[PDB]
Amino acid sequence: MFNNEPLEQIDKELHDILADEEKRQRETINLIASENLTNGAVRECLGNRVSNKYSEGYPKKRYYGGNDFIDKIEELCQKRALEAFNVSDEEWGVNVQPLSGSAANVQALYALVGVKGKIMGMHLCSGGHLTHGFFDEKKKVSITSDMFESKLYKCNSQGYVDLDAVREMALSFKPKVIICGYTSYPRDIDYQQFRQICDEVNAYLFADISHISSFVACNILNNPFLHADVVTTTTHKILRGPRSALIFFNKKRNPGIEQKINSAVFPSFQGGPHNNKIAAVACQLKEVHSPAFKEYTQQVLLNSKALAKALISKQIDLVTNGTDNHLIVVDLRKFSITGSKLQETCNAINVSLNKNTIPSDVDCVSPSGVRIGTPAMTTRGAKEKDMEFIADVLARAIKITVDLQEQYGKKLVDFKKGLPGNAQLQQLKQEVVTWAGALPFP
Amino acid sequence: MFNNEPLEQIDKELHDILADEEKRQRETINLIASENLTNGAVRECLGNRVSNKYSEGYPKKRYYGGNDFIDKIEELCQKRALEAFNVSDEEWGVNVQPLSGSAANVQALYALVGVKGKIMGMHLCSGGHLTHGFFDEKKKVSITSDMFESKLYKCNSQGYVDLDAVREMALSFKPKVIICGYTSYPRDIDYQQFRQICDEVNAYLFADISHISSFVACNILNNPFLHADVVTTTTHKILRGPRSALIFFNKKRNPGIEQKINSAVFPSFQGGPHNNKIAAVACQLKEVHSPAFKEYTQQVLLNSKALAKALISKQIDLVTNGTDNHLIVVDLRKFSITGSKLQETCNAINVSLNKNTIPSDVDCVSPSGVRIGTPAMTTRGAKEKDMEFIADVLARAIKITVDLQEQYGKKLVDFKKGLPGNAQLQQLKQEVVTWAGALPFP
Ligand SMILES: Cc1[nH]nc2c1[C@](c1cc(F)cc(N3CCC(CCC(=O)O)CC3)c1)(C(C)C)C(C#N)=C(N)O2
Ligand SMILES: Cc1[nH]nc2c1[C@](c1cc(F)cc(N3CCC(CCC(=O)O)CC3)c1)(C(C)C)C(C#N)=C(N)O2
Ligand SMILES: Cc1ncc(COP(=O)(O)O)c(CNCC(=O)O)c1O
Ligand SMILES: Cc1ncc(COP(=O)(O)O)c(CNCC(=O)O)c1O
Ligand SMILES: [Cl-]
Repeated sequence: MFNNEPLEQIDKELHDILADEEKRQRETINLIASENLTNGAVRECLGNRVSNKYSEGYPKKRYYGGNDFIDKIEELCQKRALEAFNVSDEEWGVNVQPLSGSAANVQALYALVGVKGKIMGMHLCSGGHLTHGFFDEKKKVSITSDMFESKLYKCNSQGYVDLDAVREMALSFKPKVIICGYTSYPRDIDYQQFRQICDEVNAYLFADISHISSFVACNILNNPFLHADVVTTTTHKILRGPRSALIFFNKKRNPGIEQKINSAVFPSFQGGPHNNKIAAVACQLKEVHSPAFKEYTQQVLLNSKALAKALISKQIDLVTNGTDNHLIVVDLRKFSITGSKLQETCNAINVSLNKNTIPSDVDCVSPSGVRIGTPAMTTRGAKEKDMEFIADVLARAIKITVDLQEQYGKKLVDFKKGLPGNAQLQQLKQEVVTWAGALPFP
Repeated sequence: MFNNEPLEQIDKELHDILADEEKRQRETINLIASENLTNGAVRECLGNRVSNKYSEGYPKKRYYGGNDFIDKIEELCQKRALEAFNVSDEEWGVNVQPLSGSAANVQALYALVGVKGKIMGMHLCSGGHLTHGFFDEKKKVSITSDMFESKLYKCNSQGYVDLDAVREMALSFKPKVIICGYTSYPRDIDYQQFRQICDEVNAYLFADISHISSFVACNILNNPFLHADVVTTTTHKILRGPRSALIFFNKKRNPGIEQKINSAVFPSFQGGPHNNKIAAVACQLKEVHSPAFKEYTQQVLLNSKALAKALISKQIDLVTNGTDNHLIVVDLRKFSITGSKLQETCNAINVSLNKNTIPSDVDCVSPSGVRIGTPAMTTRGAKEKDMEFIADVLARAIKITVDLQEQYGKKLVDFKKGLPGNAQLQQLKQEVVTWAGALPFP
């Protein structure tokens, strides 16, 4: 008693929008630092009937039976996850059930400190995530600032984490957890100095490595696993998995953390896991551990350095004047345009990026930069020499944005009226589409 | 720079477990009340490249651009959801971003009451969900009992909601929310009498209709939308959608609820939505509104009534002695076997069901029943006539479970040793497989 007609027939309306979406992804220079493109195998897992199964609890200790094949999948994912990040299953544990990055972090934090517990994280405006305690005078914006007592540390006026301030804060504030690893931080993290600070005050070290997961995995950047009690990571960004998350916990530094984290995920916060996700995460974690994927990750950094260099060559300023990873933050103050305006301009030429705060921005209202990253375009096959063209297109959008602002004014709603029909944008869009539409597409 | 070899090639190990899972689904009598089988269209959406896109925020008010086609999908889903549940988009709103039922409920509750807020729900042992405030003497098991102050109301000795007890509790406890709609409740709900008690104390009315959603949509059961301030539902049980959830909120009764709920979902709790889910939910919410799906739903009730009847004909006792919906709870006290033992026995014959508490069970340690339901098998094409066979197989499993307990004793570890090799189980397994394997399978 069901309709098994294909998507095209069953729902032509939805199917057109999805074919349109696919064409827009195919014809876009995607510079969203947090985005990537999943291969066919990962997407086959996500559409697999394994998502029909309710399997609350953990492998073996399920509430229901009929979960023998689901237990192998979930155990195969855990194993492949510990292998990928070069950790011993005797020393480290992993929970593979969190539905996404934000859930993973709220659950893990709750395990460690509970309700009313004290946490420290980087401010959102300085490159921290919402789930690192974000609030503002007017509201406890994140649940992590409300169900916990959070305090927030800032980067210095050059974009770097200020460890002297972290200590000043940790000593007086006395948190049970300090969060490092960030959403728009263009440099590597000194986890050892974090570990040193946490020991001093008795707090846990929480490393959220969602943006830099592949680099840690492939030993191209510092290893938080040497110093951290907990590591969380999304699986959908540079790692190139599905939309999901992983929580890692250091059993040796903290026996009985295994039970706190697993119970926090279920039954404290979640119900039934999403086994299609777990299958998909398994499939990608095998690719992660090949030598092929290390080649890819290295290309991400090569492309990002080259992109950094070419933008500097065209006199564009970058936060910290460079990058040690996949992402760059462009400081747009010298052109007197906001990041929102350039985001719209770039949207009109099929260039995907996001507006992003810089150290000088007091508020998160009207951010003065944009963030770009290379994982997506590196997946689509761009090499070092391709970065001069992206740098060229970005330079040309900044110039056009400046022209349009002069003509139409500095109000965002007035600015946008200039965008449609603009001859240079149409020319530039066309140039973007021709280069983008040609690149390999999974 | 990626590997596009198909799943079989890329990962043969995983592909075999998944093909084994599919074989086990096809050769199982699935009586899990909360499970169903998604069609090919829903599973095409789930594997769509739309999950590559980060689209934090809500349609139009997005944080990034490039979200034109994602905005159409998310607006199409919202529209189709309001249509399906016969609500006016002027009077009701819907959030389509919650990743699953439990997330949906924690976010909705938080919107309404905040941290430390007071809530009331059905106890887990009496058929409530974990996210309805479940705790026990030893621990606050759900975050809903910890981040909130919860109190729990029990059903009476016959398994009915005791409204006189809800008022006894609501008047002294003074909660800000009262939760109704349940996980293993075999009867319909008097929402009007709940709306009467909530008005009396000034609490909100929260209806979690995850298990009975299709009935509510098709006007086969009472309509909580006439009385409730908030309605939540999962999309993957009787509704037959993907794994996701919907939060509905009553603008008319509570202006300013819209912002509270949307802000609770993001950015309080979640990050980026999962657009493959949203697409899939859209795809199914179209099927839901057809007269065909109302036929399916009606059949679920016909099968459940017939199943109830046939088990009573074989002298098996049901909690409340019957059912008004898709599910039955079987009381196993007269056979002196636990639900856990019958769940193992049934797993051995490819019968999927779960252990479930009954009113007499003081604790959750030894549940004295099993819960069964018909949506899955009704999807696979079973009619009223076929329920005698299911009832026969379940009676035969109960008998075998009684035999095995006599021989090996009442310890579960001992009981299980009797299971492998048992001739009648192998015989009954084979009967189940032969009938199950034949049935239509999406
Ligand atoms: C959307 C989002 N999520 N997490 C982020 C962001 C980032 C961001 C950029 C931006 F321009 C604005 C914002 N917000 C501004 C304040 C918002 C508060 C909304 C509310 O009060 O409900 C929360 C999101 C957040 C980008 C990576 C997209 C950000 C920055 N800068 C940082 N650090 O992290
Ligand atoms: C697994 C689960 N989730 N939500 C449920 C259940 C049900 C359930 C059945 C059952 F036999 C046991 C349980 N639990 C017993 C207590 C458990 C506490 C675990 C902990 O201490 O962390 C949580 C799950 C929960 C079934 C529908 C499967 C249940 C019942 N009875 C009710 N009412 O709702
Ligand atoms: C450090 C960090 N942690 C957690 C998350 C949450 O992921 P979910 O969206 O899966 O909840 C993000 C995503 N940040 C968005 C971006 O950088 O574009 C992140 O950057
Ligand atoms: C009434 C109710 N609400 C919320 C949920 C949570 O759904 P997720 O598993 O998607 O978090 C359930 C799960 N029902 C479990 C069962 O009956 O088998 C439920 O029964
Ligand atoms: Cl999914």
